[PDB]
Amino acid sequence: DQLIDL
Amino acid sequence: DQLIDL
Amino acid sequence: MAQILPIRFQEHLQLQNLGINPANIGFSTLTMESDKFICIREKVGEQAQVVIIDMNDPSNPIRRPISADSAIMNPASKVIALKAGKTLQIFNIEMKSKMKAHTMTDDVTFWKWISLNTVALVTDNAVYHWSMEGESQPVKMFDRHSSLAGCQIINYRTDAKQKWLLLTGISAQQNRVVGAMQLYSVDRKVSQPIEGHAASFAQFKMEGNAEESTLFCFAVRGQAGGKLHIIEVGTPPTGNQPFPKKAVDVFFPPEAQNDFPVAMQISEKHDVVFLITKYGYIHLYDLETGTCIYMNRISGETIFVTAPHEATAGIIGVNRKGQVLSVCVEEENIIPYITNVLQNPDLALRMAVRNNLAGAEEL
Repeated sequence: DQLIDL
Repeated sequence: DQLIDL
Repeated sequence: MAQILPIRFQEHLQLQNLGINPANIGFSTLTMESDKFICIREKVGEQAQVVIIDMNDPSNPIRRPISADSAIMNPASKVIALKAGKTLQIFNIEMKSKMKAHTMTDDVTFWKWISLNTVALVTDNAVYHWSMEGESQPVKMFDRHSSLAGCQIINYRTDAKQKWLLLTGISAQQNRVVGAMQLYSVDRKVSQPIEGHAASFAQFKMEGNAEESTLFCFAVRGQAGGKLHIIEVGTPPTGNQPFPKKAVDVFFPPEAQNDFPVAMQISEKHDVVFLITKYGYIHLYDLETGTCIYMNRISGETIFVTAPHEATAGIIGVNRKGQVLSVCVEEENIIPYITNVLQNPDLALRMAVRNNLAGAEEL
């Protein structure tokens, strides 16, 4: 993944 | 076969 | 005198007054894809029927025989999608005409209109989009991530450009309702599993940026408590500053240990997020900062379906009793509320100018 980094 | 009768 | 409220409630309808049986007011039998229609599946005699309530003419519902396991009205037109396991059919009601039909390989377990002209289909194994244009057939978007296996699918939504797709399911784990989301990037063809209960995309143009940012907003009650996240998806449009990611608390009172978020709608007129919880709380957050503007308990009743309320850029929902209720920003009150009750003149002034609202002439 790593679409977004929360 | 119709899923609704109009 | 009664405190000014930053939101306005409005009851539109009581479905029981149209002779809808409460047994059929629930997530599996009542759909509200937009604020224009409500469809209810009911069995009267041995004959299965759908009841179609036109929200512009709600006292004159139409009832028609069906043999479908699910019925969802187009968001804008009197066009209905019906299905029975693998069999999908689309009818134009006023034309009494079957527009389109398709038989899937696998049962469609959840579906929703994601635009004026596209239906999303969820199977046990994948997600498809089906355009109503021409002779289009369903196109597979992505395979389902193993973290949603065994979940009840509760939602599917996209950003405006249909480049970011979000599937949401729930299940019981360690005696709590755990949300599992799958975020998918069309451009990258990659998924990311995220723990979350309710979400929405939004377009937001930051001051100083030539282009809108695409934001992903989701709320979750995790093991460690409630959180709301607002984050830019994808590389900023060239020219733009990136939107700084926000993570804020989502409060649950001690007597609501089992509550969790169930619905989210974002007003792009006011740049606010509406969040509704399972057991009937409403929260309002600023989209830009995540600041919590307002929380209140509507009631004890579960609101199980919502849609954007177009007239007020608010949220409209149905609860198990069959009350159709909307919540929107109270345009004359919100700015003084923020200044006087929240004691947040900073936020008040920003929202006043950002969204062209009155009240920040004083603080």
